[PDB]
Amino acid sequence: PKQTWWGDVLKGNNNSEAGKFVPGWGTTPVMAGFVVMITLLLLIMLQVYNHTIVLDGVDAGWTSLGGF
Amino acid sequence: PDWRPFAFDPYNPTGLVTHHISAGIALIIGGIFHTVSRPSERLYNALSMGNVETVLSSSVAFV
Amino acid sequence: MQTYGNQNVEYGWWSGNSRFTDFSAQFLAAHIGQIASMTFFAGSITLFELSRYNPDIPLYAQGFVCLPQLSRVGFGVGAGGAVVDTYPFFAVGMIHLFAAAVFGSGAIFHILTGPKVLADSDSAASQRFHFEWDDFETQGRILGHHLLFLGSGALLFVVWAATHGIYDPNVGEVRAVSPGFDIVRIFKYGWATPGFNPFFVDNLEDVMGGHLFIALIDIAGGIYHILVKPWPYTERIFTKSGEALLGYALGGLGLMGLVAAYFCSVNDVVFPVEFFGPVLQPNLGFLPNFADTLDVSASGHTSRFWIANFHYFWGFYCIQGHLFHALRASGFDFRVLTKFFTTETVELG
Amino acid sequence: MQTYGQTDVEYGWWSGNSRFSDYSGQFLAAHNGQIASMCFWAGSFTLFEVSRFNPDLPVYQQNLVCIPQLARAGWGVAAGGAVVDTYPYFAIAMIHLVAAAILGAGALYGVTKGPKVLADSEFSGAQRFHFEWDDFETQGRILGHHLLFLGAACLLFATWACTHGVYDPVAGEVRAISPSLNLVRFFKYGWATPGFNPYFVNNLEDVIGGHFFVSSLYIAGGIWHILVKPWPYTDKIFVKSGEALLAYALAGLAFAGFNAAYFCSVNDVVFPVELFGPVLEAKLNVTPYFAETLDASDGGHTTRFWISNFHYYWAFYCLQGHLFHALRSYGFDFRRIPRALASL
Amino acid sequence: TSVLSNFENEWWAGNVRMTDLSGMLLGAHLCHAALMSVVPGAFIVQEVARYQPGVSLPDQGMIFMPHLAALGVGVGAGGEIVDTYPFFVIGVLHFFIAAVCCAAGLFHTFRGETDLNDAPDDSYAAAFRYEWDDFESLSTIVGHHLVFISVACLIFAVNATYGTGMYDINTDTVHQISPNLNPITLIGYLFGFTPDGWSGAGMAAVNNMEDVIGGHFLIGVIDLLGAAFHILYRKPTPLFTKHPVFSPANGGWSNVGMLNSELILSWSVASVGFMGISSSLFIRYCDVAYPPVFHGVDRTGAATLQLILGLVWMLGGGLWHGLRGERLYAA
Ligand code: CL7
Ligand SMILES: CC1=C(/C=C/C(C)=C/C=C/C(C)=C/C=C/C=C(C)/C=C/C=C(C)/C=C/C2=C[C@H](C)[C@H](O)CC2(C)C)C(C)(C)C[C@@H](O)C1
Ligand SMILES: CC1=C(/C=C/C(C)=C/C=C/C(C)=C/C=C/C=C(C)/C=C/C=C(C)/C=C/C2=C[C@H](C)[C@H](O)CC2(C)C)C(C)(C)C[C@@H](O)C1
Ligand SMILES: CC1=C(/C=C/C(C)=C/C=C/C(C)=C/C=C/C=C(C)/C=C/C=C(C)/C=C/C2=C[C@H](C)[C@H](O)CC2(C)C)C(C)(C)C[C@@H](O)C1
Repeated sequence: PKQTWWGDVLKGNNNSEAGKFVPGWGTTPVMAGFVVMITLLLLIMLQVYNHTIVLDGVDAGWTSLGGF
Repeated sequence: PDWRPFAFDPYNPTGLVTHHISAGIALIIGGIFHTVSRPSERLYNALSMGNVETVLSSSVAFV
Repeated sequence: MQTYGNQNVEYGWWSGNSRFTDFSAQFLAAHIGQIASMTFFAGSITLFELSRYNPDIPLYAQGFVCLPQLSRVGFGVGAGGAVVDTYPFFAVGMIHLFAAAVFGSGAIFHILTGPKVLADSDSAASQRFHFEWDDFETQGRILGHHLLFLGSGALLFVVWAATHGIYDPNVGEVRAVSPGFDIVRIFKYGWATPGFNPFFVDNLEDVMGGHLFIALIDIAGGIYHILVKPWPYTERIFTKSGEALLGYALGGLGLMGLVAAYFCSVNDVVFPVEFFGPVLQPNLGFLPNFADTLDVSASGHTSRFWIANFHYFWGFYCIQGHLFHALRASGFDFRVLTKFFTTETVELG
Repeated sequence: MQTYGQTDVEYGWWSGNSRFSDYSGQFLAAHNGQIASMCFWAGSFTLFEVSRFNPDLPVYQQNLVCIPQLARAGWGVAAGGAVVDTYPYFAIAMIHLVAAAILGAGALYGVTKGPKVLADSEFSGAQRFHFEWDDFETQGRILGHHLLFLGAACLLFATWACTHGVYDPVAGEVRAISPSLNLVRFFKYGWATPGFNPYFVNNLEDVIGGHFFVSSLYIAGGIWHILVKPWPYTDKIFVKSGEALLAYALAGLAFAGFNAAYFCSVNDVVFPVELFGPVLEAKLNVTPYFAETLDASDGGHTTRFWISNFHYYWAFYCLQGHLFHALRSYGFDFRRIPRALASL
Repeated sequence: TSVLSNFENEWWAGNVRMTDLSGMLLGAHLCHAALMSVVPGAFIVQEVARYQPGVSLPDQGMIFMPHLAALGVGVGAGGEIVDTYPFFVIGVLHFFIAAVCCAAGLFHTFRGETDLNDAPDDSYAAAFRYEWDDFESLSTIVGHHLVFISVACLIFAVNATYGTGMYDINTDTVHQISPNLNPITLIGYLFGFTPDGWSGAGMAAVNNMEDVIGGHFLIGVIDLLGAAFHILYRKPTPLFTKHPVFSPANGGWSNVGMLNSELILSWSVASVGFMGISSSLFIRYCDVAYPPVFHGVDRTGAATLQLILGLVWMLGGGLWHGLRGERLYAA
């Protein structure tokens, strides 16, 4: 159990609050919303990549490279 | 970078920058929260956050 | 000295010259020796320069500080700044060396004559010279006598310029100069009103008048200080210690050194072009410089360059030394600086 | 300083000045030092610019800040905005350096031999100048004297402009300018009526008339504050500590700096083009800045660019410091920031 | 803190902690207004920075310049932007307003007293004491805010009619348009009774500036009268008290007319969502108030954005806070 200097610096981040949790649900409800949000985001991207969704003036193909 | 919707065109490189900026910030916030916030008993017991094997499982799925 | 609190301080040899701050005889000896060193420099360097003088090379191109100064004040310079006869320089250097020997003899005399303190010496008339680092009356008399000597020197310059003549680059040849006297023009040079700027004096007549004025002022002040004790307010303001007087003198000298450094680089009359070289220009990068204003290619630097830069540095570091000694004499010990990176306040009297 | 409740506060070297906040002699010494450094910068960089100056290239495209401002007040420019001689610049710089030396001497004195606390000085002329952070009556007279100096300087600038004359970009030379002054005009400028936008003054006569008005205002205010105590309601409104006065002063400086930066950016009568360069355009992105109407390639950046851009951020961070010190004087502890997260 | 759902003291819900703290709540609203006012000025300055004269506004993607140009700011005949400085002035003035609001919010969050119930007994600040139960207190708040909104609307109308007017779409340039004050004609739009027949989009089928300016005069006068009503009376009436409400507080309709903090918030949120949907219809169809010289012709995206926001506020926020308030009426 060497008491190095860097260990002194980092031990608080390592295991100061090890094994601690808040009871109940806590922030879990909020997390739910975030997941749903990204579940739309990714979905939209997929369809945009899939050409299911066609955004206005956004030609999902090699033609969009025009301008470089 | 441009935040107009045509940055979601996968073939236009202006999206990539626009991604790595915004997503980058999103991770920083996401970092800060997790550097401070504790888990929840419910999730902590469900996912067994005390056991590194759960981190392995989730990381392998992500990869 | 200072000796913050604790007296009887022990000084290493590196700071060993502070040991005799209380031994009046040794103090005299040290300063006579220093003046001997100065005049020895003058004479010996004059000869050292004469040895390698080239009439073909222009005077300022070769590295000199003494031949231009002698040639400026008469002393064997022909028309158009020509060094006709090189013997008077030899005579001047020789007299300086003889004076140096005299001064050094006096220095050793006092370093070995009697007691370290001039109070105890049983000469009963050398005791008239023992001083104190607290009494302002004696130091006022001393100041008066030294001012008398300075005024007598300025008078001698005035006389020698009146009779023997003196070089005038505007005239172009050694010439007697009438001593002007116009207090109005003296004060107009004091204000630096647009016509008259002190560092751009054009007529040696104005210089001579100013020197006459300076001689009068110094002699009058010397008489006044010999006769009159300092007023009480001067005891209120100034501290009475040796290091304090060193600080005052150092500040004055630093100012004078900076003034002379600026004088060299700019004025063309009192520093003629044919002897010292073309005027310099003051530059300021990190630190002030004086640019030669001439191609240093195959010509080195003019003597004016060397004089101006050396005296800028002399003046600057005399100012820094003045700050150091004033800070000590007021009571500030620099050891407290070591407490900078701690939580203890870096501050005392 | 704030020192929430606790006494005998320990300040690390990185926050060291707070230590002398409660001593008046050292306070004076520190501020003498600050103004000495300002004056020293003025003189030193006058000399520096003169040393790096070419009478050939355009003035504004050369990186300069002191020569153009000195020229704008005369002193070396004859016509067409070209610097002819350089010596008056050198003289002004030398006077500034000497004044800096004197002020720094005052500061160094205040540190060593001057009284640490003025009230404790034996001189009893020094005890006149002692002050306390909670006494608005004395600080009123201090304010009055400083306002007097400000107004005297403004009046001096006015008279120098009138008699000696300043640059006139409309005229193209140095002119002696008569003051075109009318109160109705100045209220038109204050209300920004369509013909009168105060950032777009067109005639220096109006500028100097405004300076006469401003000098009169400052002198009147100085006499008023020397003579008249602050009212009782001021005790209810304001706070009583050094940090609070620092916050007010920072707010005032931020306001002045924003006005100055915008002035430099948009006006072209006070800042003639031949000296400072073409007018700038405000541009917002993630952070504001002023950009050159003309091309900045091959010419670096004009003097106007540097001055206005620098002072915008001086003003902005002065505002941030104003907020910081105001909140500190409100008793708000910033140790709450790394503490709240610990609780969560 | 005046709530006991399950998670009152959670940091991610911490704003509820200011439910009764009047001073802190006032500060929080002021800081929020500072945000709401910073955005327009900042984005107007940013827009004017990149504005190009030759190209038209709809092709430059400006989302604040069109609304300013609709009021005759910096435009001339033919609907082309001439001078850009007045937009910059508008942005700067919004900066000023935001700075004042932020100063107030900082004062009331830290320097000011947290709870005005702790004010020093008629110290110019007990007059601002309010309670989420007594009706009289909140009545004067509603009245004064109505005063301000009414004065704003009247000012807009007066400017349009007398001073420098607005950019009239039909007349093709900026004009002081003569208002139409036929009250039956104006209030007919609310049911779709446009002069050219019934229309699906109420209030949005106006085909002339005179109708809108007359409507604004009418709204200003109505709101001023309502402001007088609420300031001068402050007393509950048999409209609020004794009206039917359906709630599980008592299963089935009841005439209680309950009052609560969450309930007031819910009504306000529903109102905002409704305004969002109405504005959605407006920008979809009404091109008198949105000249396609500036906002472009196709405007489905902005209308959809408004629709989504209106649904989120009216349905989501309104329902959530209404249900919470009704449940809290079990005290
Ligand atoms: C940036 C916003 C800001 C503004 C503009 C501002 N302050 Mg502050 N400000 C003060 C004065 C002040 C004045 C007079 C003033 C008006 O101009 C301002 N401020 C203005 C002091 C009373 C008070 C303490 C000031 C104080 O002690 O400042 C010292 C701070 C710094 C960074 C010096 C580091 C700068 C150099 C790069 C590094 C030098 C190293 C050195 C070369 C090596 C050794 C040399 C040696 C061996 C010879 C203060 C604070 C403080 C803060 C903070 C965060 C600020 N401020 C901020 C501001 C304290 O912590 C702090 C505070 O109160 O915490 C307790
Ligand atoms: C003010 C004060 C202090 C400061 C005191 C100080 C240090 C005061 C400073 C005094 C100075 C710097 C005095 C300088 C005086 C300069 C003089 C008298 C110049 C004389 C120059 C002459 C006569 C030149 C003459 C010619 C010479 C030359 C040829 C010219 O071409 C022309 C011509 C003929 C004019 C403290 C700090 C000590 C104590 C404080 O409490 C009070
Ligand atoms: C209300 C309030 C307060 C006040 C808070 C504030 C914000 C106070 C602010 C005061 C300000 C910002 C005053 C600003 C005044 C600006 C003035 C007076 C402009 C003056 C310009 C003049 C006089 C002439 C300028 C020219 C002169 C110049 C030479 C040119 O020729 C142009 C020309 C003609 C414009 C407190 C602090 C008292 C209490 C707080 O809690 C709330
Ligand atoms: C109190 C109550 C409840 C609530 C009932 C509800 C939902 C009541 C709804 C109340 C509303 C929606 C009132 C709003 C009225 C809107 C008005 C009066 C708008 C007037 C606008 C006018 C006159 C503007 C007109 C123009 C002005 C405008 C500038 C344009 O140029 C167009 C043009 C010319 C038409 C419950 C649900 C709790 C229980 C109910 O039984 C009773």
